[PDB]
Amino acid sequence: AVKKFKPYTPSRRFMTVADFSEITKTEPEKSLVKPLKKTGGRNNQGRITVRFRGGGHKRLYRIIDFKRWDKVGIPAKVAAIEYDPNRSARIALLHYVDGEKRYIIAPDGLQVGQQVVAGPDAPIQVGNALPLRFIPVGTVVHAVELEPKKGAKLARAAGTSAQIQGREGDYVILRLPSGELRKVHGECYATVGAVGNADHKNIVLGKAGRSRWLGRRPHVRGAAMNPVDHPHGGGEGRAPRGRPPASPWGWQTKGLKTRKRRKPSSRFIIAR
Amino acid sequence: MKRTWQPNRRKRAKTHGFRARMRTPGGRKVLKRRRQKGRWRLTPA
RNA sequence: CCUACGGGCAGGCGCCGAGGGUAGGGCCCGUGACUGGGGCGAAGUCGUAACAAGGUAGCUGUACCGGAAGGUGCGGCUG
RNA sequence: CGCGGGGUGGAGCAGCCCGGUAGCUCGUCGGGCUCAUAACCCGAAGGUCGUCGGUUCAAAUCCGGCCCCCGCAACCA
RNA sequence: CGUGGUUCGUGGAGCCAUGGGGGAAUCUGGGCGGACCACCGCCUAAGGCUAAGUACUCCGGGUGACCGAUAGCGCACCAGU
RNA sequence: GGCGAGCUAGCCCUGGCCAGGGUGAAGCUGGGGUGAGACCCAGUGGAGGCCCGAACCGGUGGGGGAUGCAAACCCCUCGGA
RNA sequence: UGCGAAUGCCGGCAUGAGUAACGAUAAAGAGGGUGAGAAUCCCUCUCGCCGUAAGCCCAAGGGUUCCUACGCAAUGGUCGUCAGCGUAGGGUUAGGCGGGACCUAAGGUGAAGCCGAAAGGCGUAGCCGAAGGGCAGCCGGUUAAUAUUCCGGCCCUUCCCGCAGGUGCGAUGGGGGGACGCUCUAGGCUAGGGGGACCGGAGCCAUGGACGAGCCCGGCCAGAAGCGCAGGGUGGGAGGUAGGCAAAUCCGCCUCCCAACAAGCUCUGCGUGGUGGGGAAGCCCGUACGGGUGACAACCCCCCGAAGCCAGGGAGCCAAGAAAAGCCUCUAAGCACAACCUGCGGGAACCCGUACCGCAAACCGACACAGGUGGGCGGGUGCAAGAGCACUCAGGCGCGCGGGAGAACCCUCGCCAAGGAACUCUGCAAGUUGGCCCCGUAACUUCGGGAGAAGGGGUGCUCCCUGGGGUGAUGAGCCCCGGGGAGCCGCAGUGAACAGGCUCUGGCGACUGUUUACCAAAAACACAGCUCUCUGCGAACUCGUAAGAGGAGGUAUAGGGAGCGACGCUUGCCCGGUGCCGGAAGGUCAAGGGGAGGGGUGCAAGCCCCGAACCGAAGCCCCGGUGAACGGCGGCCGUAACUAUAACGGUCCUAAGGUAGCGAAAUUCCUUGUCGGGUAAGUUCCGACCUGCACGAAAAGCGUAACGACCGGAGCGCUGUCUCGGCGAGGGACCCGGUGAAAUUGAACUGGCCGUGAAGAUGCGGCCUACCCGUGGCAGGACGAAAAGACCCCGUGGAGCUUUACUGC
RNA sequence: CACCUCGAUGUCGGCUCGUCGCAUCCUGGGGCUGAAGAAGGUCCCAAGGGUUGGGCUGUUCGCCCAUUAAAGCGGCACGCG
Ligand SMILES: [Mg+2]
Ligand SMILES: [Mg+2]
Ligand SMILES: [Mg+2]
Ligand SMILES: [Mg+2]
Ligand SMILES: [Mg+2]
Ligand SMILES: [Mg+2]
Ligand SMILES: [Mg+2]
Ligand SMILES: [Mg+2]
Ligand SMILES: [Mg+2]
Ligand SMILES: [Mg+2]
Ligand SMILES: [Mg+2]
Ligand SMILES: [Mg+2]
Ligand SMILES: [Mg+2]
Ligand SMILES: [Mg+2]
Ligand SMILES: [Mg+2]
Ligand SMILES: [Mg+2]
Ligand SMILES: [Mg+2]
Ligand SMILES: [Mg+2]
Ligand SMILES: [Mg+2]
Ligand SMILES: [Mg+2]
Ligand SMILES: [Mg+2]
Ligand SMILES: [Mg+2]
Ligand SMILES: [Mg+2]
Ligand SMILES: [Mg+2]
Ligand SMILES: [Mg+2]
Ligand SMILES: [Mg+2]
Ligand SMILES: [Mg+2]
Ligand SMILES: [Mg+2]
Ligand SMILES: [Mg+2]
Ligand SMILES: [Mg+2]
Ligand SMILES: [Mg+2]
Ligand SMILES: [Mg+2]
Ligand SMILES: [Mg+2]
Ligand SMILES: [Mg+2]
Ligand SMILES: [Mg+2]
Ligand SMILES: [Mg+2]
Ligand SMILES: [Mg+2]
Ligand SMILES: [Mg+2]
Ligand SMILES: [Mg+2]
Ligand SMILES: [Mg+2]
Ligand SMILES: [Mg+2]
Ligand SMILES: [Mg+2]
Ligand SMILES: [Mg+2]
Ligand SMILES: [Mg+2]
Ligand SMILES: [Mg+2]
Ligand SMILES: [Mg+2]
Ligand SMILES: [Mg+2]
Ligand SMILES: [Mg+2]
Ligand SMILES: [Mg+2]
Ligand SMILES: [Mg+2]
Ligand SMILES: [Mg+2]
Ligand SMILES: [Mg+2]
Ligand SMILES: [Mg+2]
Ligand SMILES: [Mg+2]
Ligand SMILES: [Mg+2]
Ligand SMILES: [Mg+2]
Ligand SMILES: [Mg+2]
Ligand SMILES: [Mg+2]
Ligand SMILES: [Mg+2]
Ligand SMILES: [Mg+2]
Ligand SMILES: [Mg+2]
Ligand SMILES: [Mg+2]
Ligand SMILES: [Mg+2]
Ligand SMILES: [Mg+2]
Ligand SMILES: [Mg+2]
Ligand SMILES: [Mg+2]
Ligand SMILES: [Mg+2]
Ligand SMILES: [Mg+2]
Ligand SMILES: [Mg+2]
Ligand SMILES: [Mg+2]
Ligand SMILES: [Mg+2]
Ligand SMILES: [Mg+2]
Ligand SMILES: [Mg+2]
Ligand SMILES: [Mg+2]
Ligand SMILES: [Mg+2]
Ligand SMILES: [Mg+2]
Ligand SMILES: [Mg+2]
Ligand SMILES: [Mg+2]
Ligand SMILES: [Mg+2]
Ligand SMILES: [Mg+2]
Ligand SMILES: [Mg+2]
Ligand SMILES: [Mg+2]
Ligand SMILES: [Mg+2]
Ligand SMILES: [Mg+2]
Ligand SMILES: [Mg+2]
Ligand SMILES: [Mg+2]
Ligand SMILES: [Mg+2]
Ligand SMILES: [Mg+2]
Ligand SMILES: [Mg+2]
Ligand SMILES: [Mg+2]
Ligand SMILES: [Mg+2]
Ligand SMILES: [Mg+2]
Ligand SMILES: [Mg+2]
Ligand SMILES: [Mg+2]
Ligand SMILES: [Mg+2]
Ligand SMILES: [Mg+2]
Ligand SMILES: [Mg+2]
Ligand SMILES: [Mg+2]
Ligand SMILES: [Mg+2]
Ligand SMILES: [Mg+2]
Ligand SMILES: [Mg+2]
Ligand SMILES: [Mg+2]
Ligand SMILES: [Mg+2]
Ligand SMILES: [Mg+2]
Ligand SMILES: [Mg+2]
Ligand SMILES: [Mg+2]
Ligand SMILES: [Mg+2]
Ligand SMILES: [Mg+2]
Ligand SMILES: [Mg+2]
Ligand SMILES: [Mg+2]
Ligand SMILES: [Mg+2]
Ligand SMILES: [Mg+2]
Ligand SMILES: [Mg+2]
Ligand SMILES: [Mg+2]
Ligand SMILES: [Mg+2]
Ligand SMILES: [Mg+2]
Ligand SMILES: [Mg+2]
Ligand SMILES: [Mg+2]
Ligand SMILES: [Mg+2]
Ligand SMILES: [Mg+2]
Ligand SMILES: [Mg+2]
Ligand SMILES: [Mg+2]
Ligand SMILES: [Mg+2]
Ligand SMILES: [Mg+2]
Ligand SMILES: [Mg+2]
Ligand SMILES: [Mg+2]
Ligand SMILES: [Mg+2]
Ligand SMILES: [Mg+2]
Ligand SMILES: [Mg+2]
Ligand SMILES: [Mg+2]
Ligand SMILES: [Mg+2]
Ligand SMILES: [Mg+2]
Ligand SMILES: [Mg+2]
Ligand SMILES: [Mg+2]
Ligand SMILES: [Mg+2]
Ligand SMILES: [Mg+2]
Ligand SMILES: [Mg+2]
Ligand SMILES: [Mg+2]
Ligand SMILES: [Mg+2]
Ligand SMILES: [Mg+2]
Ligand SMILES: [Mg+2]
Ligand SMILES: [Mg+2]
Ligand SMILES: [Mg+2]
Ligand SMILES: [Mg+2]
Ligand SMILES: [Mg+2]
Ligand SMILES: [Mg+2]
Ligand SMILES: [Mg+2]
Ligand SMILES: [Mg+2]
Ligand SMILES: [Mg+2]
Ligand SMILES: [Mg+2]
Ligand SMILES: [Mg+2]
Ligand SMILES: [Mg+2]
Ligand SMILES: [Mg+2]
Ligand SMILES: [Mg+2]
Ligand SMILES: [Mg+2]
Ligand SMILES: [Mg+2]
Ligand SMILES: [Mg+2]
Ligand SMILES: [Mg+2]
Ligand SMILES: [Mg+2]
Ligand SMILES: [Mg+2]
Ligand SMILES: [Mg+2]
Ligand SMILES: [Mg+2]
Ligand SMILES: [Mg+2]
Ligand SMILES: [Mg+2]
Ligand SMILES: [Mg+2]
Ligand SMILES: [Mg+2]
Ligand SMILES: [Mg+2]
Ligand SMILES: [Mg+2]
Ligand SMILES: [Mg+2]
Ligand SMILES: [Mg+2]
Ligand SMILES: [Mg+2]
Ligand SMILES: [Mg+2]
Ligand SMILES: [Mg+2]
Ligand SMILES: [Mg+2]
Ligand SMILES: [Mg+2]
Ligand SMILES: [Mg+2]
Ligand SMILES: [Mg+2]
Ligand SMILES: [Mg+2]
Ligand SMILES: [Mg+2]
Ligand SMILES: [Mg+2]
Ligand SMILES: [Mg+2]
Ligand SMILES: [Mg+2]
Ligand SMILES: [Mg+2]
Ligand SMILES: [Mg+2]
Ligand SMILES: [Mg+2]
Ligand SMILES: [Mg+2]
Ligand SMILES: [Mg+2]
Ligand SMILES: [Mg+2]
Ligand SMILES: [Mg+2]
Ligand SMILES: [Mg+2]
Ligand SMILES: [Mg+2]
Ligand SMILES: [Mg+2]
Ligand SMILES: [Mg+2]
Ligand SMILES: [Mg+2]
Ligand SMILES: [Mg+2]
Ligand SMILES: [Mg+2]
Ligand SMILES: [Mg+2]
Ligand SMILES: [Mg+2]
Ligand SMILES: [Mg+2]
Ligand SMILES: [Mg+2]
Ligand SMILES: [Mg+2]
Ligand SMILES: [Mg+2]
Ligand SMILES: [Mg+2]
Ligand SMILES: [Mg+2]
Ligand SMILES: [Mg+2]
Ligand SMILES: [Mg+2]
Ligand SMILES: [Mg+2]
Ligand SMILES: [Mg+2]
Ligand SMILES: [Mg+2]
Ligand SMILES: [Mg+2]
Ligand SMILES: [Mg+2]
Ligand SMILES: [Mg+2]
Ligand SMILES: [Mg+2]
Ligand SMILES: [Mg+2]
Ligand SMILES: [Mg+2]
Ligand SMILES: [Mg+2]
Ligand SMILES: [Mg+2]
Ligand SMILES: [Mg+2]
Ligand SMILES: [Mg+2]
Ligand SMILES: [Mg+2]
Ligand SMILES: [Mg+2]
Ligand SMILES: [Mg+2]
Ligand SMILES: [Mg+2]
Ligand SMILES: [Mg+2]
Ligand SMILES: [Mg+2]
Ligand SMILES: [Mg+2]
Ligand SMILES: [Mg+2]
Ligand SMILES: [Mg+2]
Ligand SMILES: [Mg+2]
Ligand SMILES: [Mg+2]
Ligand SMILES: [Mg+2]
Ligand SMILES: [Mg+2]
Ligand SMILES: [Mg+2]
Ligand SMILES: [Mg+2]
Ligand SMILES: [Mg+2]
Ligand SMILES: [Mg+2]
Ligand SMILES: [Mg+2]
Ligand SMILES: [Mg+2]
Ligand SMILES: [Mg+2]
Ligand SMILES: [Mg+2]
Ligand SMILES: [Mg+2]
Ligand SMILES: [Mg+2]
Ligand SMILES: [Mg+2]
Ligand SMILES: [Mg+2]
Ligand SMILES: [Mg+2]
Ligand SMILES: [Mg+2]
Ligand SMILES: [Mg+2]
Ligand SMILES: [Mg+2]
């Protein structure tokens, strides 16, 4: 769980790489069920609209299955576990008895060989998807839907998961990775287990280059600019903020809440 | 050292050519203007 | 050069070689602006920590804090 | 030389604006409690208000001059 | 209610237009005469067309107290070269 | 109101390039070690914004040039590779 | 309608001036020829320079520059008979090369559809889009000039028709395949190269020797099928089937049974192959280039050997590495006297490019410009290797002014006695060092480093003996790593060329990286990493009027914003003010509601206008919280049994009065503080003290190994830096022939002193000095040139930037 | 102070090259002395010539080391880009 290196170069001294033992025989990444070509692109129609992106290794997309109700009843065999560059979590290749193949975001524990399945039926065991209402209160789940039939959206990042805290009406109360207490419709599919590859949070990029491989170009502080182009640029030399800390566009960036208040979603939430 | 002019037949046509001029409303005016002035060449050769 | 000459001596070269030189290490001693605590010194300053529930039982390993003794936390010992 | 502030019992601070009244803590002195000291309690004394002028009926107070005190300023060069 | 137009810059601010809200009547119905009311008058909104008198000069011609090759059009000449 | 990313900056798609030498990570195999281990040793192995240095990319110090060979150049030197 | 001025405008001609220059210091010399004319054109001979080029081949760009004849006014930095120049004529040949009647990539365009005052913006399919995918030509000959294009030889593709043989044929649809990274790398080949005592070949014996296993030259290229050698790809059969938006017999999944190997099948590379073709030196021809002979040329062995080929080869690794068509399979309509598949035969096969330059005199730089320009080839020997360095092959060049001379001075070089940093802001500069092998190597450390630490020894040639490996048969030969021994020569053996000076000690930044294109490369930016904060997903945020899009085909181990900046030990107190966060109360508050009451006009019903109470958001007030939020973090006085100092005390104020650590510092004013160290001497440097004008904890505090073309201090080494200069070399300067600029310029017949003058006089006064005109030199003056001062002020001139300035959006 | 110069009179220090003044640092000649001698003190004459090398700092200056007959002051656009 996490590789170290001997300091045979600086930066290698602190550099740390993911363990890839979980990766069942793998390298080629299963054409057909994905990949699709993924359009590396750092702007919209012309203009940069997210700073400091671009470059970094080319990458093939894996079209994964964020709606398991797609094949209720039909069981599948876990054929493989493989590396997916487009996400922190790792993916499992599912061989359905239909002869259909699909990638699922691999949960912790999921071993190659297991049968897996989705539906109101379905044995509450890691890898299986069900509508939320039919899941035992207190069970930890992942890849949750937020509205019935709209595909999984919550708890998918490596290591994450939601907890089921109780039910009330057509909804059940989830505790999301953020710590928020959310009502979600009971018909929304989730899948038992936590996400897995939870040592992800413990890698140390080690050097600037590494950030670059991940498509992350250097980020420059407002402090290092001029008044023309940031609320923090100017002085002679070093200089405190001399105002409440701001973003390039003028807004405050320390505590100033930003969620739209009158959002209809408001009456389905209750936490941090 | 490397100067500013770096000739490239395709770029030139793609940028100043007749067809490119006819797409933009602004371009169509460049033609209108040159045609009215009596230019012998409405577009780079 | 000498013969008692298929030799000896002078003389030449080589080895090692006292030591001198260049360079880098190791141990010990002396000394140094300044700095750390320590001991000792008839009658200096500040408090009162301990000895009698020592007037907050005490001591204790650790940790933080405070002019100072010390105080507090955690656990321990009863002396 | 500039600008602002300040000088009041032995110490440190009020009162100066809005003229007529000098007030606070500490200290000092006398007496209590103690075997004694300190703490504590009861009493008390002590200042012309930096200085020299002027205004006023009257000046710590309002005005001007000198003397010090604190702080800021002294940039293009 | 919010604006534009008119000489009208919110003014006593009508008139004409209209983005928003409300929302009629058919001659005894409606609009206007500078807030508003009365009176007295003018005129018939929410469909459309309509010559001529008017503007201009790429073009043709006629004229000049207009230029005469550094002038006159940038070009009298193969110049928008 | 238009013209410009054929210079320059960033990004996107598709190709190309980096003489030669050095250092010798993990892993692996073996031996030792232990109750089992950690671990040690040898070989093997060939990692790295690792080392030296051409191409290539630079532009550090000095000299020259200054109506220049040059509206940024030349020589020596130097950085990355 | 009158010009002398406007750093006026257009034009012409002057001055500087026969002056600077004539564009890389790779270099020239003679003979012959041509011609009106020759250093400059042609030819020969000699000399020099490039050779990972300064040679050759592509791609861009250029667009007649190409070959030939005639020619020299201009262009050519001189000349010109010459030319890339003037005139004319000629020259570019493709089913197989490149591109198009193929494919898709970013992106572009865009039926449907969405949005926008108009213009127009978006957008699924589709279409366009290439140096990527797909796709059939190799060798040689020929022209003044084109050639994989013409030709010769051998070989191949598609399309149409027909014949035969085979099969359910049939697509834009289903499936497979195409199909993919980086580093390292095996086997076998090829290109390429070396050697040969072997094969072929004109000749050669000089100058002392050599007729010799001598010298010199050459010893190949292409090639179907078949055949070998080496590799790539691939399991076969059966049953079940609900998945691959219809249907599949195909693919997927399951079961069973046979191979598990490349066996077989298939594809590629290389060898061989019918035949075809090339074929040196030297000599002879005339060139302006080529042509004859050599020739019935020979045409073979050995060795080195790729980064290229077999190719979709193998291993490892993480950052996880296009698409679509061709192709194959599957079935659907449909058709199955169709159709498709195989073989053979006959016919058919279009458009564009093709000259020449292409690291450059033909491209980008106003120039025949010392700059810039992407891909491939790039031989030999030596040097550890190499594309490095020296010389050299093929090939190509001497750079389009020359001849002299031998000053100063300048540039680029070489050497220097004694000294050796005394130079200077500084060892700036230069020198020293320098490759390989061996011995050897400290503090400290994050255990990797520091290390090429430092400091040393070896280094050539000759003979003798000897180990191991590759290729061959184990063998010889050839090639490759060595080892031991005895000797030879010089001042010197990496004998030339390419090739670190070293150490000690501070500051800043952890580090590799990034930057002010053209005065700053840094202690600035970035960086892994730490913290705060926002964001539940139609996320926040960003772009846009919108649609839409980025975020992300991501989902809190994620994304945005901010500060800090590896790592180590740490990061204190203040929430009074400002920000942000929380607070269903209360205060205030707009439109609106509400209307108590009032007013205008009517005879009146009425019409019309004001208008209190009270009910009405956010915001603000108010109550709280919050420090890796903006920020802030005290004054006077006294006191100890020498003195001094003050652990202690009094009092005033605050939201709280600066903790650790550090400190004359990238911070210290006084200041060269004081003391110690270094030095003969130290305003700097190092250590320390603390009186911190005016350090102090994520605008982080204090340290830290390694790292640095950063900045400081010291020493050793070595020196022309210096005492202090000297000599020498070459390119200029100078003279002669050719060509011939420039800024500047009121006109000039343009001297010194002491005065005077708008206060610094060639130009005025007095006196002094002084025949007329040049050339080489120096730079004191002409308030010398250049630029309508950038500093300063002024203008109710401008512009970028800020904020609790104003007012808006 | 603001008179020439803002359609430009380049600014400290060093280097180089000097030239001039004398109110003389040394050497020469003097008077006086509280001048025994030697050595000084002070004033007068005198500008011919001479007036060192180093450490520190950008420094001028100054401090210091080692010498010296002496380690002189000033002007020349604080002489001289
Ligand atoms: Mg666009
Ligand atoms: Mg992390
Ligand atoms: Mg940053
Ligand atoms: Mg900046
Ligand atoms: Mg901008
Ligand atoms: Mg701003
Ligand atoms: Mg700021
Ligand atoms: Mg600052
Ligand atoms: Mg370049
Ligand atoms: Mg051009
Ligand atoms: Mg140009
Ligand atoms: Mg092109
Ligand atoms: Mg139109
Ligand atoms: Mg025409
Ligand atoms: Mg020793
Ligand atoms: Mg001591
Ligand atoms: Mg002591
Ligand atoms: Mg006690
Ligand atoms: Mg106690
Ligand atoms: Mg007690
Ligand atoms: Mg006790
Ligand atoms: Mg304790
Ligand atoms: Mg303490
Ligand atoms: Mg205290
Ligand atoms: Mg306890
Ligand atoms: Mg007092
Ligand atoms: Mg009063
Ligand atoms: Mg009292
Ligand atoms: Mg008393
Ligand atoms: Mg007074
Ligand atoms: Mg008085
Ligand atoms: Mg200023
Ligand atoms: Mg109006
Ligand atoms: Mg008004
Ligand atoms: Mg108006
Ligand atoms: Mg009316
Ligand atoms: Mg309306
Ligand atoms: Mg009516
Ligand atoms: Mg009317
Ligand atoms: Mg009317
Ligand atoms: Mg009508
Ligand atoms: Mg009408
Ligand atoms: Mg009409
Ligand atoms: Mg008219
Ligand atoms: Mg006309
Ligand atoms: Mg006339
Ligand atoms: Mg004319
Ligand atoms: Mg004219
Ligand atoms: Mg005329
Ligand atoms: Mg006209
Ligand atoms: Mg004209
Ligand atoms: Mg014409
Ligand atoms: Mg560009
Ligand atoms: Mg290359
Ligand atoms: Mg590579
Ligand atoms: Mg290597
Ligand atoms: Mg073992
Ligand atoms: Mg090894
Ligand atoms: Mg190993
Ligand atoms: Mg090895
Ligand atoms: Mg490297
Ligand atoms: Mg390096
Ligand atoms: Mg280096
Ligand atoms: Mg290097
Ligand atoms: Mg340079
Ligand atoms: Mg620079
Ligand atoms: Mg220079
Ligand atoms: Mg220079
Ligand atoms: Mg180098
Ligand atoms: Mg280099
Ligand atoms: Mg005139
Ligand atoms: Mg005049
Ligand atoms: Mg002259
Ligand atoms: Mg001359
Ligand atoms: Mg000349
Ligand atoms: Mg020459
Ligand atoms: Mg020639
Ligand atoms: Mg010739
Ligand atoms: Mg072309
Ligand atoms: Mg021509
Ligand atoms: Mg020609
Ligand atoms: Mg001719
Ligand atoms: Mg001519
Ligand atoms: Mg000529
Ligand atoms: Mg020329
Ligand atoms: Mg002739
Ligand atoms: Mg011609
Ligand atoms: Mg070709
Ligand atoms: Mg083609
Ligand atoms: Mg056709
Ligand atoms: Mg096409
Ligand atoms: Mg297409
Ligand atoms: Mg439209
Ligand atoms: Mg569009
Ligand atoms: Mg599109
Ligand atoms: Mg291609
Ligand atoms: Mg391919
Ligand atoms: Mg082709
Ligand atoms: Mg040929
Ligand atoms: Mg040719
Ligand atoms: Mg042919
Ligand atoms: Mg048939
Ligand atoms: Mg059928
Ligand atoms: Mg397909
Ligand atoms: Mg190989
Ligand atoms: Mg060959
Ligand atoms: Mg060969
Ligand atoms: Mg022979
Ligand atoms: Mg013969
Ligand atoms: Mg002879
Ligand atoms: Mg013979
Ligand atoms: Mg031979
Ligand atoms: Mg041979
Ligand atoms: Mg060959
Ligand atoms: Mg062959
Ligand atoms: Mg099978
Ligand atoms: Mg099947
Ligand atoms: Mg189906
Ligand atoms: Mg089959
Ligand atoms: Mg095989
Ligand atoms: Mg072959
Ligand atoms: Mg064959
Ligand atoms: Mg033959
Ligand atoms: Mg033949
Ligand atoms: Mg021949
Ligand atoms: Mg000819
Ligand atoms: Mg492979
Ligand atoms: Mg298609
Ligand atoms: Mg079929
Ligand atoms: Mg045929
Ligand atoms: Mg051609
Ligand atoms: Mg050609
Ligand atoms: Mg060529
Ligand atoms: Mg070049
Ligand atoms: Mg080049
Ligand atoms: Mg090239
Ligand atoms: Mg060439
Ligand atoms: Mg040429
Ligand atoms: Mg030339
Ligand atoms: Mg050139
Ligand atoms: Mg050119
Ligand atoms: Mg260059
Ligand atoms: Mg080669
Ligand atoms: Mg070579
Ligand atoms: Mg040799
Ligand atoms: Mg070498
Ligand atoms: Mg070379
Ligand atoms: Mg040659
Ligand atoms: Mg020549
Ligand atoms: Mg030349
Ligand atoms: Mg030499
Ligand atoms: Mg010397
Ligand atoms: Mg010597
Ligand atoms: Mg020495
Ligand atoms: Mg000196
Ligand atoms: Mg010195
Ligand atoms: Mg310096
Ligand atoms: Mg230094
Ligand atoms: Mg140097
Ligand atoms: Mg030498
Ligand atoms: Mg050197
Ligand atoms: Mg060693
Ligand atoms: Mg080491
Ligand atoms: Mg060190
Ligand atoms: Mg060494
Ligand atoms: Mg050595
Ligand atoms: Mg020798
Ligand atoms: Mg062998
Ligand atoms: Mg071999
Ligand atoms: Mg052998
Ligand atoms: Mg030997
Ligand atoms: Mg020797
Ligand atoms: Mg070196
Ligand atoms: Mg320090
Ligand atoms: Mg750095
Ligand atoms: Mg760069
Ligand atoms: Mg750069
Ligand atoms: Mg720059
Ligand atoms: Mg600039
Ligand atoms: Mg989106
Ligand atoms: Mg997306
Ligand atoms: Mg964040
Ligand atoms: Mg920073
Ligand atoms: Mg820092
Ligand atoms: Mg703090
Ligand atoms: Mg406190
Ligand atoms: Mg606060
Ligand atoms: Mg608060
Ligand atoms: Mg607050
Ligand atoms: Mg609030
Ligand atoms: Mg309220
Ligand atoms: Mg109201
Ligand atoms: Mg109302
Ligand atoms: Mg009424
Ligand atoms: Mg209210
Ligand atoms: Mg407030
Ligand atoms: Mg309360
Ligand atoms: Mg005392
Ligand atoms: Mg005593
Ligand atoms: Mg006493
Ligand atoms: Mg105290
Ligand atoms: Mg402080
Ligand atoms: Mg402190
Ligand atoms: Mg300390
Ligand atoms: Mg100091
Ligand atoms: Mg400071
Ligand atoms: Mg000393
Ligand atoms: Mg000292
Ligand atoms: Mg300094
Ligand atoms: Mg001060
Ligand atoms: Mg600071
Ligand atoms: Mg601070
Ligand atoms: Mg802070
Ligand atoms: Mg520090
Ligand atoms: Mg660096
Ligand atoms: Mg540096
Ligand atoms: Mg020194
Ligand atoms: Mg010299
Ligand atoms: Mg010479
Ligand atoms: Mg001449
Ligand atoms: Mg004269
Ligand atoms: Mg005068
Ligand atoms: Mg006169
Ligand atoms: Mg005169
Ligand atoms: Mg004369
Ligand atoms: Mg002269
Ligand atoms: Mg002069
Ligand atoms: Mg001169
Ligand atoms: Mg001037
Ligand atoms: Mg001016
Ligand atoms: Mg203004
Ligand atoms: Mg004046
Ligand atoms: Mg005046
Ligand atoms: Mg002037
Ligand atoms: Mg005198
Ligand atoms: Mg005197
Ligand atoms: Mg005397
Ligand atoms: Mg005397
Ligand atoms: Mg005497
Ligand atoms: Mg110095
Ligand atoms: Mg002096
Ligand atoms: Mg001084
Ligand atoms: Mg002087
Ligand atoms: Mg002065
Ligand atoms: Mg002076
Ligand atoms: Mg001066
Ligand atoms: Mg200068
Ligand atoms: Mg100067």
